[PDB]
Amino acid sequence: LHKEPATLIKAIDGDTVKAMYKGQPMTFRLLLVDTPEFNEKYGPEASAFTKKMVENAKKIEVEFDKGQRTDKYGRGLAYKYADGKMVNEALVRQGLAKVAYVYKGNNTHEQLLRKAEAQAKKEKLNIWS
Ligand SMILES: Cc1cn([C@H]2C[C@H](OP(=O)(O)O)[C@@H](COP(=O)(O)O)O2)c(=O)[nH]c1=O
Ligand SMILES: [Ca+2]
Repeated sequence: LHKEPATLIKAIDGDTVKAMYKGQPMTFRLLLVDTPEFNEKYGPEASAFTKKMVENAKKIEVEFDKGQRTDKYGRGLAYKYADGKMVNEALVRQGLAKVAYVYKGNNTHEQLLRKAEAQAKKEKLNIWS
């Protein structure tokens, strides 16, 4: 996979971030994760975690997988990186997202994220507490 440039527009919630990509605004939905909705337990905590990560970064990048790049809502499906650190993985490692929506052909980083989830679960963090 390849990292491409994006510029933060707005963090939306734990797993969606609006960013300028090839000069157009796109809402990105993070691949292979599911954060709680803001109205749900750990929802505000996930939202804040992603918000801090992307806002504090000198740069953000998006990395598409091999399969679908857009979902049925027109959201970009990507791995998002904040100064080279993957947001998707960080959320899972902190127990603020479950590995989820793992579709064949768009699951390059599944094992990375499963390993993170196992570690979060062992530490009883957040959703696993
Ligand atoms: C992460 C992801 C979500 N989606 C779709 C499936 C779900 O459809 P449904 O809306 O019908 O439940 C929805 C979940 O996104 P959210 O967790 O943001 O609600 O987004 C994909 O199609 N591909 C993806 O890779
Ligand atoms: Ca969600």
